[PDB]
Formats: sequence, C-alpha cells, structure tokens
Amino acid sequence: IVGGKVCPKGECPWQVLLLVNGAQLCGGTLINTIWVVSAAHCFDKIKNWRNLIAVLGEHDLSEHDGDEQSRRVAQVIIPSTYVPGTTNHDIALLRLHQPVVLTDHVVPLCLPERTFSERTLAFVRFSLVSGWGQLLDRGATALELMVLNVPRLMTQDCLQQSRDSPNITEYMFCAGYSDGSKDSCKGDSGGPHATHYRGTWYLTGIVSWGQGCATVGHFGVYTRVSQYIEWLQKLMRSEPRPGVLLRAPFP
Amino acid sequence: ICVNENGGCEQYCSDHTGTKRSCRCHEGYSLLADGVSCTPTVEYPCGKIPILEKR
Ligand SMILES: CCc1cc2ccc1CCOC(=O)Nc1ccc(S(=O)(=O)C(C)C)c(c1)CN(C)C(=O)[C@@H]2Nc1cccc(C(N)=O)c1
Ligand SMILES: [Ca+2]
Repeated sequence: IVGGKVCPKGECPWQVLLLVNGAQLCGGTLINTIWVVSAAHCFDKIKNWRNLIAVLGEHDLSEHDGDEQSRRVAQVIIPSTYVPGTTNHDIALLRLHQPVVLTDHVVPLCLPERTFSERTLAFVRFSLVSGWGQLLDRGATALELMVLNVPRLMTQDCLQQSRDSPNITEYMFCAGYSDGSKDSCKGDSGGPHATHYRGTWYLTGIVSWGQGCATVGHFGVYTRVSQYIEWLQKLMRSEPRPGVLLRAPFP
Repeated sequence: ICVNENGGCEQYCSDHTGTKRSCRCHEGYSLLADGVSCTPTVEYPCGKIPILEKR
C-alpha cells in the first residue's frame, strides 16, 4: 500500500496473509470460518501446492503475539474463464483445511448479495484497501498491515481520466488516485476492497492489477466481486475434491 | 422499491408481486420488528469490528 497508514491491530480482522514456503505471497479476505477469497493471478507461479498457508489475525510480520491462526490451504478454486498471465476473471476461492476460530482479531467480511452489491454498494464512493505490499514503487514491503481509503470510479471516467494498455472489463472496476501518491501494489494482490454500508462492511473488490505501482495518470484495477456471488455461493455448498487446484466453470 | 435507497433496508432487499418489499439479513443477523433493521445473533457477525464495537 502506497500513501496509506498502519491499520490499527484488529481493525481489518478479515485480512488474510497467504504464504508459500513461509514467504509472503498475497493477501486474501476471510468470508466465513473455512473460506477465503483471493486473486487467481496469485497462484500462476505455484508448483508447491502443499506448501500454501493462510494466516488470520496477522498484523506485525516481525512478531508472534498469539492472535495469529495458520491453516493449510486444502483447495484453490479458479474460474474456467481465467487465463494465467492475463487480467480478466481474477478471483480465487480457497478452502482452509480446518476452520479458523472467530475471535476479536479473526472475523469474516460479509460477502454481499449480487443485487445489493450492484444497486447499493457500487455507489458508495470510498472503500478500504489493505495489505503488507510495497510502501513505494520499487520499495520494500510493509512489516505492519497498511490500509488506504480509495474512491471508486465509473468505468467511463476511468478510461477518460487515465493517461499496450489492457482493457477494463465488466469483471473489473477502477479505484484510487491519478497523482501517483496513493495506491494498492502487487504485494497487496488478492487483498480486500471493503465497503461500509449502514454499520456493516462488505466485500466489493479484490486487489488485482495496475500499470505500475502508484503511476501518474493510472488507477488501481479491482476484480468486480458482484459478478461472482452466485459462482462463489454454489462452490461453498459443494463437497471438497481431491487435488489442490480446481478449475470451475464460469458462469 | 429496492432500486431506490435499498428499499429502506439496512442489508438485503427483495421486491414482491406489487409494491411489497421484504428486507433480509446476512447469516448471523436477525430482522427487527421495524422490518428494516438487522441485529447480530452471534458473538462475531461478519463485517463488524469487535475492538470498535466494544468502544
Ligand atoms: C492481474 C494480473 C496482473 C497483476 C499485476 C500486474 C499486471 C497483471 C496483468 C498481467 O498478468 C500478470 O502480470 N500476472 C501476474 C501473475 C503472477 C504474479 S506473482 O508475482 O507471481 C503473484 C504472487 C502476485 C504477478 C503478475 C506479479 N504482479 C506484477 C502483480 O501481481 C501485479 N499486481 C498488482 C496489483 C495491484 C496493483 C498493481 C499496480 N498498481 O501495478 C499491480
Ligand atoms: Ca505477527
């Protein structure tokens, strides 16, 4: 996160840290006790599928304070329409091997209903984006969880307000600033774009891509989660399958 | 009704045959008798921050 602040401990309780061989991989969002939503592009370079760990209740990477909960990722579910190395359909659904225990530091984010997300949440201007990604373009990553408030743009304004450029599809949305001061970065990939509505927070976006970290004339691109509610809900009701990676039909 | 101001609902809104509207809540919440408000039924409802809720 570029130009944000340290999220006070326990204030982003749905933030997931994804690890591969103990190394920082991506972020994610806890949506109940066994399910995490992240970005499909996070798993493009994975070979060691059995070494994927999800950490809940994490805040400071240099210290263990006892609030962290680690779980093996039993399954990674990606849409059939997602193509590795590209931008579209950038969402992954992760099944944890064992449920996390809900505490003051570990709480799911509400996965909203599609209608509510499209007709109400899409019109809330500001939302929170978070992660332990880079603090600057070509800089070091954060030791403490960072948070940034970003404004959402109508896809027409994203196109006219921006300076080999990939398209913005109906499965994406722009959020952020064009002045190069505030942004989500590659190390924040998979993390939540969370929207507040009448005292409750909801999952509206996933940290997906951009044209360089906090680049002038460019906005952050987030997966449009409202397009996947039904796909996500159907999969959460399905029986686990042998193998870690599962490609599931989309729609 | 749902398209405008969320049909007055705090959370989910369903339109019915006529100008009938039912508000609904996410799991871990129950609808109050006002028919619009949602109250938690569990210790850790989704989308709520315990350290802020206990302040
Ligand atoms: C949607 C995919 C994407 C992702 C991004 C850039 C371009 C593209 C489209 C082209 O496809 C790829 O490059 N795929 C790809 C696959 C694996 C990895 S990875 O490193 O293996 C993984 C573990 C994150 C990376 C990329 C690393 N990487 C550059 C990124 O993750 C980067 N993410 C990002 C997120 C938020 C803001 C900004 C921003 N403001 O620039 C950048
Ligand atoms: Ca820690």
